Amino acid sequence: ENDCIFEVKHEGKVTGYACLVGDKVMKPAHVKGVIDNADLAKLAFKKSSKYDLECAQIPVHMRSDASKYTHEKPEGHYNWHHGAVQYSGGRFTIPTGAGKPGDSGRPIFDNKGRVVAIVLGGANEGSRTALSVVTWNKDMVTRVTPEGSEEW
Amino acid sequence: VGMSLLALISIFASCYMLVAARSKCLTPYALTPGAAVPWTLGILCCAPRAHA
Amino acid sequence: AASHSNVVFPDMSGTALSWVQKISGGLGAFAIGAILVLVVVTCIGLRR
Repeated sequence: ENDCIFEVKHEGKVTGYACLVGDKVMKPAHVKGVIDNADLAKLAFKKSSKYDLECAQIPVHMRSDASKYTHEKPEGHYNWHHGAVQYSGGRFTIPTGAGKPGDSGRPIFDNKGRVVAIVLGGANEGSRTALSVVTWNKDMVTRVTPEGSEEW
Repeated sequence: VGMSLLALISIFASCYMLVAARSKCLTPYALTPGAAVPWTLGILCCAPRAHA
Repeated sequence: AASHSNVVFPDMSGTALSWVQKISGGLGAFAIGAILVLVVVTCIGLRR
């Protein structure tokens, strides 16, 4: 799963990442920059202000290096590039600090290995910072933002 | 003056009844842990903008 | 010399401004329909 998360570059430094899921390249819209892969950087991307997710269609060749997706979100324990995340009560929680502002694209996987979320931000609170994330319900993509979450 | 006063009392009473109805239908959904507020009532009555 | 006060603007229901009325009415009805459908969609989006 290293060759499925592509970083976005701004003046020489990774300012977030653009994930490759489900026959769609997608990225946190609010983070600025350019896709590191030049082949994927020259694609047109449709933004959406009210959803903060800028996506496009992956080129036909590289569909293989794209992760599998799910919409069914049982209560329980999910993966992350920074340790683990917990899904409970319609929220996602991480250990505080695990999330640094600037890694604001990376995905959240499930136990079976298929993307269930795309982090955008954190709402810092107590021992467990909530993750403001854009999920995909069965046919809609929906933003879950706890109050005061700060764009990573 | 009397007609206008009666019109004002009618308007205010009706509007108060309307806002009371708003309450009586939406407060059962603000005291639940899960702010569903189905978009039917969400549009029909101005929805509190529940904050997930 | 002319025996009428030179007032020329047709009054309503004369064929000219009636045509203007019908064009404006239909176009504005379609415009307010566009306004209404936007309001309905955006309210549904606000709640959805």
